Amino acid sequence: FAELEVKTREKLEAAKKKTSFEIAELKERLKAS
Amino acid sequence: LRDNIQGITKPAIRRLARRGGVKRISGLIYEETRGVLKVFLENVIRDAVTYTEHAKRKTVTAMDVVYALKRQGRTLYGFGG
Amino acid sequence: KRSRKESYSVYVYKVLKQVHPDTGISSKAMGIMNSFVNDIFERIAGEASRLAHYNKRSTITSREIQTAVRLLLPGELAKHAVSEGTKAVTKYTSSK
Amino acid sequence: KSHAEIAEQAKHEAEIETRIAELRKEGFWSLKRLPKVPEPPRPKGHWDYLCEEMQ
Amino acid sequence: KRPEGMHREVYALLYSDKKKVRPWKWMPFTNPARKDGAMFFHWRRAAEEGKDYPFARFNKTVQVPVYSEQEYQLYLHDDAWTKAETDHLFDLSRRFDLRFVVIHDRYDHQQFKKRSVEDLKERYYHICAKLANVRAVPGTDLKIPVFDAGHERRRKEQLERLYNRTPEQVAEEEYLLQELRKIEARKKEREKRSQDLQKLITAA
Amino acid sequence: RAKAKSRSSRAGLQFPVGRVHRLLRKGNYAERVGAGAPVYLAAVLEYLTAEILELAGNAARDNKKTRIIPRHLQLAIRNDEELNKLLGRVTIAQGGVLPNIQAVLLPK
Amino acid sequence: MVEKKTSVRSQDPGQRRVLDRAARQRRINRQLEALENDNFQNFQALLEEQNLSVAEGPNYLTACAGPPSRPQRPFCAVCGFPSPYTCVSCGARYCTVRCLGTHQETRCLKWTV
Amino acid sequence: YRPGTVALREIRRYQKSTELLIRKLPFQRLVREIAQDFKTDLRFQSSAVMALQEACEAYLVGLFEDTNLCAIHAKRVTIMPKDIQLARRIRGERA
Repeated sequence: FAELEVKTREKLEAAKKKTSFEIAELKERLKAS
Repeated sequence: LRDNIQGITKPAIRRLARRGGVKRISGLIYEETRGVLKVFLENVIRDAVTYTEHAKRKTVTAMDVVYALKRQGRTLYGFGG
Repeated sequence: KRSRKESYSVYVYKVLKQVHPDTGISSKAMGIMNSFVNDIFERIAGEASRLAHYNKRSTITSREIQTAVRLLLPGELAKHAVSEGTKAVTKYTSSK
Repeated sequence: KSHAEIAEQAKHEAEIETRIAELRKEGFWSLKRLPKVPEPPRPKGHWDYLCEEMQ
Repeated sequence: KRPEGMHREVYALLYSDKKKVRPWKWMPFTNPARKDGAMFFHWRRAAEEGKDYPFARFNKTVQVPVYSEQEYQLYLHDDAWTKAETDHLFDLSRRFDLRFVVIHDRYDHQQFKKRSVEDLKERYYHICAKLANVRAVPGTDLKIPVFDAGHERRRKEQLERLYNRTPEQVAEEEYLLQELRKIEARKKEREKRSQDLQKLITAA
Repeated sequence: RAKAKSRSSRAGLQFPVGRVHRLLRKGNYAERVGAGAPVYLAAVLEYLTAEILELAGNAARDNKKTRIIPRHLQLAIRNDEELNKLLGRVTIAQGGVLPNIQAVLLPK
Repeated sequence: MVEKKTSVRSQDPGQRRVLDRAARQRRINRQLEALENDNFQNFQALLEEQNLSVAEGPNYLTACAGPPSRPQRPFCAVCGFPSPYTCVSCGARYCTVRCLGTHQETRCLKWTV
Repeated sequence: YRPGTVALREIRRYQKSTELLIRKLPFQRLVREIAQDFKTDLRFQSSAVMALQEACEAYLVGLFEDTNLCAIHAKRVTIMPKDIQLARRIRGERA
């Protein structure tokens, strides 16, 4: 279970962080303009 | 899906029995009720699906259930349109 | 591109509004009122059908309809139904 | 998403600009319909009876 | 033998299941609702010749106040309106039952300066208000919200720009219309979603 | 031509004789329908509709309600001796049952 | 043209199911309270302060005379004249065939709901 | 509360309402699990499942009305499994 959960999170947290940072950057740039 | 006959709880049966005049219920009667209800449901559902497979449909409409109930001598009013 | 479905709601409200001027009828109760009409129509027409076929007849008639109403409706229910229909057939053939 | 959305969203920002421009030009809707109508109606009126009877 | 003698269907159903002396007359009648005594003619029975007309009840005159010369001079006086300019408005009011979309069109623009509908309405209403004000004390409901002309001049206007819009504002506006959703979604689906993601990545 | 008169009107019915006879003409209930069958069938259909609507509305009034619910139908069709017979093998959706509590299951 | 009432066929009394006994009482009671009723064709407050006033001593409730020695007289209720007859269903009284006709058409069984 | 006083109250209360007595969500999975054995991937109209429930609650209430008469047969107040069985056998369901 620990290994399967880590294999899941290795995808999940990567996608989540990418999405989070990209969104934050988009929103802040668009509001600055 | 699995183990859905248990979705008919002891209070769920006791209320139905109260509406039927029953005052005191026994311990085993809940399982008897589950068996009887399961048989009746399976028959009605099978007959309804007989009208769907023949109709080449993928969704069981209300008319199918109404007709299945009619074949069982259980004419139901309220779902005729 | 419409999909219109027929029902008896318009004439069950004429009859209800006439036989209960102050009383309305809910949509869910009118569904029952519709299913009841279709059910009895099926029953009386089927019994008249069988009646005609038993006498080796290709036509379901109002005489067979009256005998099917005698078979279907219980004693009083029958009497009233038979009388109502019988009187409706002499008011219709007199060109009123 | 994608960083390319900067362009799409910028176009949407332009949609805001035009929105503002158009709202300065003429507006989107006929706001505040009949806020104040103090005139009392007639009892029913001769002319209205004529209209009804001709109806 | 079968009695029958009646209609086939009804017969089978039944057995198989065992001086005017009221002369109308062409008649004169006067309408009591008229003040001119005009005699008209009518097609009435003999038994009602002489009864009053039944269409005289459909005569409910619209009410309109009638200021007097002294009263007008004291309180109804208005620098922008003269008596000859003001009596005409009330005559048109009465002859057109106090409706102001048809009073306007028949306004005498030859002796009289051009007025919009709103100014005529406000003028007649201030006149009604001050007429009742001469009474006032006799419980004359001094709570009358007489027709707003300012806001309403506007409200007429800021419909007219939206009336004649060949495309764009009638057509292209669809775009901005959709934007109302977009502007109301993607900004919060932007700055708020960002702040939520900043907190989510802060805890992460 | 002549102002067309319907078949519910000439007879004096509310239920559609045209529609009734129509379900019969293309219903294969027979092979050549006559000219009285739909009239009789519609007359009796609507007669029973009235017969019940009566009891349903009366029970409804007993409940101090102005709208007939399916309850005003279960209670009625089970309250009348012959409607129950006619509709004995018929369940009315959302109607309920009648409070028939057995005498032997009561306080003593 | 047609007799123009078979369309509405209001009463159609093949299933008439008379109203009787306690129902009569209800009607009687209703009529009484209607004769005791008010402008519209506080009473709850009156009933409340009257139910405050309940006691065995000399008071509002205990000041009622009661039944009369002189027995009740019949009256027609359609024209108010002395009435030899009673309506078999609702028990209201009348004095002619004509009066029974009017009563059957307007007041018999129709206002018992 | 004296055993049978709160139960008779419920008899008088559930014989006067008309709402369904089985929970919806639990019963709809049973109707889909039973359908399972006839066709993989069958869809149900919402009203179709409601009609199934309206069928079954009425059937069970009738069966519990006919089962009570059998319980009162053996001088009992409790309905016993043989009561459901006797009612159903006299019904021809499992003769």
